[PDB]
Amino acid sequence: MEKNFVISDPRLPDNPIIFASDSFLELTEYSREEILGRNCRFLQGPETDQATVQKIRDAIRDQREITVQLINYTKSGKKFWNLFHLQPMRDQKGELQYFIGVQLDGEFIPNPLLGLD
Ligand SMILES: Cc1cc2nc3c(=O)[nH]c(=O)nc-3n(C[C@H](O)[C@H](O)[C@H](O)COP(=O)(O)O)c2cc1C
Repeated sequence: MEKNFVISDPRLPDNPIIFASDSFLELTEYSREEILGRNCRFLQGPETDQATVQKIRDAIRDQREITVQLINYTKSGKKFWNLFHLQPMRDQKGELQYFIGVQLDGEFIPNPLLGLD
């Protein structure tokens, strides 16, 4: 099955991407070489709701799983709705090791209802 995902290392400065799936690269139109080491906020742009970005920032702080829908942009500037699922990954001793972020492309939640959040 097709899997859009990236893995970040929160033990390195500003939670850089250390792995991006082929499907993620195809969705976003970026090369692997040009996004390794980036914070995944590079997918955001003007239309991205900063209230939703705050919800992600809080979930990362608390190391809790969250799903949000927000506007992201391809390399060529095409807007897409991203239903984004964040999962903390802990080592055998319960210490945070990675985050994995899974992206589903689509306006799953209609914008008019999303706006009631
Ligand atoms: C593993 C992982 C994957 C992420 N994937 C996305 C994404 O696909 N789209 C997006 O807008 N933000 C994504 N983010 C969120 C941003 O990297 C960042 O955490 C968010 O914008 C909140 O922090 P900031 O206020 O410092 O930007 C992801 C974060 C992590 C840790």
